[PDB]
Order: sequence, then C-alpha cells, then structure tokens
Amino acid sequence: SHMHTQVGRGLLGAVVNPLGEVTDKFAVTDNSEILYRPVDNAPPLYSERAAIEKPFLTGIKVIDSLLTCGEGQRMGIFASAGCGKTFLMNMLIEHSGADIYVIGLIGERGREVTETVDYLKNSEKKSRCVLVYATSDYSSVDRCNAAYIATAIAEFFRTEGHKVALFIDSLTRYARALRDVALAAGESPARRGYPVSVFDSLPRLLERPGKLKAGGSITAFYTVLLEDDDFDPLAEEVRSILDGHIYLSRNLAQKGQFPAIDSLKSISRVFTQVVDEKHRIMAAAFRELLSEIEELRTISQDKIYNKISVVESFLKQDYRLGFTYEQTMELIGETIR
Ligand SMILES: Nc1ncnc2c1ncn2[C@@H]1O[C@H](COP(=O)(O)OP(=O)(O)NP(=O)(O)O)[C@@H](O)[C@H]1O
Ligand SMILES: [Mg+2]
Ligand SMILES: [Mg+2]
Ligand SMILES: [Mg+2]
Ligand SMILES: [Mg+2]
Ligand SMILES: [Mg+2]
Ligand SMILES: [Mg+2]
Ligand SMILES: [Mg+2]
Ligand SMILES: [Mg+2]
Ligand SMILES: [Mg+2]
Ligand SMILES: [Mg+2]
Ligand SMILES: [Mg+2]
Ligand SMILES: [Mg+2]
Ligand SMILES: [Mg+2]
Ligand SMILES: [Mg+2]
Ligand SMILES: [Mg+2]
Ligand SMILES: [Mg+2]
Repeated sequence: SHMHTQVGRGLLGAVVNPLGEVTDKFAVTDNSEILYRPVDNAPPLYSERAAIEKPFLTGIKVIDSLLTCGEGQRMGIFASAGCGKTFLMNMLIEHSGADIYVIGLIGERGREVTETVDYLKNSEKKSRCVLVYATSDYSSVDRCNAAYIATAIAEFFRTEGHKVALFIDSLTRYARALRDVALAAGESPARRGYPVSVFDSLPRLLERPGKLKAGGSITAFYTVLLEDDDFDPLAEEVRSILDGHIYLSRNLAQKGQFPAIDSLKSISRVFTQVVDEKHRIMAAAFRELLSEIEELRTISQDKIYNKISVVESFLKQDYRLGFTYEQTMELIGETIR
C-alpha cells in the first residue's frame, strides 16, 4: 500500500473518515501542522524499544490497582454486547493522563460513532484527541484503512516525543474486513471462515505500538467483540499477541457492577514490572480477599462478608469519576486492614 494520510497537531479535535477528510470536529486547535505519513509502517526494531517500566495510569481503581498497565503496553478488551465496553473506553480516555489520544472506530453504526463524538465534545480531553472512523456503510478496504490511519497518526505523535494512547474498537470488525479482502483476492478459508493471512498480518499491526528508547510511546487498547459462547480464534490470537486482556463480564454488567471488569479473568502481563513491591503485596492481599468473597457467593466468614459492600464499592466506578493512584491505593489499603 502506497497510501499516505495526514498527521500532525492539525488533526487534534478532528473526526476523520477512511478517506482522510474531516467530517466533524469536537474541538478546534490553534496549531495547523499537517504533514503526510504512510499508513503502512513497520513496527519499531527491537533495538529501538524501551522496556515497559512506567505505569500507564488509567484513573480506574480496579485496573490501576489489580491490572496496572504500562506505558507502551498493548491491552485487549474482551466483551460481549452491552457490557459497557464503550464506556470503559471513554473512561480510559478521560481519567488517564496521556498527551494525545487517537481513537479508531471500525465498522460501527453511525449512531455509535456519534456517541463517541458527542462524548468528546463534552470532555476536557477534546483538545488532545483525534477520532478516525469507518461507519458500517463503508467497504472492507475502508474499515481496514481506518485502523491503519489511526495507528499512523499515533505513530507520528510518538515520534514527536508524546505519550500516546491508541484505541481500536474493534479488532473483530477489522479482522472481518481483512477477511473479506482476502477472500476477494481468491484466498482459501483456513479453519474458521478466515484465510490464514489475516491472523498472520495481525502481529505487524498490533506491534506498531510501544515505548521508544528515543522518547515517546504508544499504549494501545484493542477491543474484541465476543459472542455468547455461540461459535473464537480471533480472541485467542489477540490474547496471545497482546500482553494482557481486560474481560468484561455480562454477569457483572446485568448486576449493575460498572465497569464490569472481571479481575479473575483479566491480567496485565507487565503488572510486576510497573508497580513497586508494596503495591504488589497490597494487590495480592486484595485478590485473596476477592477469592474469599467468591467462596461466600456459593449460595471470620462473617468478617469478609462485611467487607463485601466496601469491596463492591471499591470495584464500582461511575464513568464520570477518575481516581488518582494515591486515592485508589488508599482505598485498597482500607479494605485489606
Ligand atoms: N461506568 C458506568 N457508569 C455508568 N453507567 C454505565 C457505566 N458503564 C456502563 N453504563 C451503562 O451501560 C450503558 C453503556 O453501554 P456501552 O458502553 O455502549 O457498552 P457497549 O458494550 O459498547 N454496547 P455495544 O457496543 O453496542 O456492545 C449505558 O446505557 C449506561 O447506562
Ligand atoms: Mg499525528
Ligand atoms: Mg485526514
Ligand atoms: Mg531502555
Ligand atoms: Mg488481577
Ligand atoms: Mg456501544
Ligand atoms: Mg468510544
Ligand atoms: Mg447501533
Ligand atoms: Mg461509504
Ligand atoms: Mg466490501
Ligand atoms: Mg490453512
Ligand atoms: Mg514497548
Ligand atoms: Mg507482554
Ligand atoms: Mg467504568
Ligand atoms: Mg460510583
Ligand atoms: Mg473522584
Ligand atoms: Mg496519580
């Protein structure tokens, strides 16, 4: 692919379609830097990467505490329908502290793209975001390119030295679109209706993020849309390529526990290397308390029972609230004492 796309501070505040034109704005920005960069870009050389050591603070208590992210990390978000994945995304943008946010919405309905644009228009981060989208009326090629364009905009901000958060919602529809392109090129379905080339191409896309020795980072969140145990190689491919997954539980969602993150089914694979030992001990104590609260949910013992409302109160977090690290750990501290 020879296609270049616009990059620069000029795009901050902009809503961009798969063809590169601006079709709405959620903020206007003084700078009008516009340059061009390729949408196909190799990931960094291993020699160019910095170790993930500094946390990417989300402002989300259950994550910052039990599933701490690292700057330069790739994190999966796995969710079935209506478990609040879009709100989680909005939260991760709002309550974090990145310099730049780049969002890529792939094959969503026009109503879904407008929720996000509506969200940005009302957010403090508006001056810091770029939104790229391909609504469901767009072709497979356009859905794919929307993901590349988004990544390429993040890449440019990273080379500038910035601390960038990339969001791709969803890889599921990205892979479906990539599949159709492959089928139309005459490729054969391998195992599930996907030709083998779409899974083979995934590492190249999903390894473009990361921390650079030279300065700057992309921390990336990729959503994977789950069916209710219906017929999911894509999820297991993504689980294996990223370094962590946040699982959204429908049980917790219907129950009202938002964000419906199931810590037992989630992991950050950089956890240990981005939090100190006091955090680790405190977090592991908290997980012990959790698994002890689940032993009760099978229907001293009464003491952990009284710890439930304070725990649930720790987990639950209205999408409009953000918590500092100190606030979150302060709260963890109280539930384990
Ligand atoms: N943290 C939260 N605080 C408050 N309300 C929440 C929260 N999370 C979810 N909700 C509620 O749940 C809905 C959020 O749905 P949404 O975030 O779009 O999930 P979704 O998985 O993206 N839906 P879909 O994309 O079509 O599968 C809203 O109608 C809210 O009322
Ligand atoms: Mg850029
Ligand atoms: Mg453009
Ligand atoms: Mg280094
Ligand atoms: Mg955990
Ligand atoms: Mg939604
Ligand atoms: Mg969103
Ligand atoms: Mg819809
Ligand atoms: Mg169209
Ligand atoms: Mg098509
Ligand atoms: Mg095969
Ligand atoms: Mg890295
Ligand atoms: Mg890893
Ligand atoms: Mg939430
Ligand atoms: Mg609340
Ligand atoms: Mg608060
Ligand atoms: Mg903080």
